[PDB]
This record gives sequence, C-alpha cells and structure tokens, in this order.
Amino acid sequence: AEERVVVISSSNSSSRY
Amino acid sequence: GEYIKLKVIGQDSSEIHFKVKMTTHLKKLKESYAQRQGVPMNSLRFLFEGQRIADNHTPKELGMEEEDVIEVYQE
Repeated sequence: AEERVVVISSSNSSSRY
Repeated sequence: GEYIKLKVIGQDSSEIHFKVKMTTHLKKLKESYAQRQGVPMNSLRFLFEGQRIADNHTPKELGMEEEDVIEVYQE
C-alpha cells in the first residue's frame, strides 16, 4: 500500500434553493 | 506548525493518516474514515489507547500528539 494522508477541513447570500 | 498527523489502523492492519488541528472534532475524522472504508460510521468504534473517541472529542482533550495512533474496531 502507498501512504494515504487526508486533510480534515475546518468546521448563503449566494443561495438560490 | 498546527496540523498534527494521526495514524488510523484498521482491523486488517491497513493505515490511513489524517491531518487535524488540535481543536478539530474527531467526528469529522470518523466520518471520513468510514466513507473511505465503505461502511456506516456507526458500525465502527474508534479508540485512543483503548478509550472510545467521542464525536466531540478533540486531539487536545485526548492529549494526542503528532503520529499518535487511533485503532478502529467493529462496534
């Protein structure tokens, strides 16, 4: 297997729906 | 710098590493890991030094450091 590193990301007026 | 890298070890000894902040809620790691394994998050339990990792646990709360291990077992 190759190395696997996942970055967990951080925790509107453009909306149309 | 501020991301630490945690090693998540599966029942099959496979590894996926995750970069998280000290303040990250580990629910997000659990969800990503389950997604990549193809199983429901609630079918797994995630342990740090044998203790269950809660959705709202953070690495800071658990005293985690760079290259600490998380083990994943079936719930």
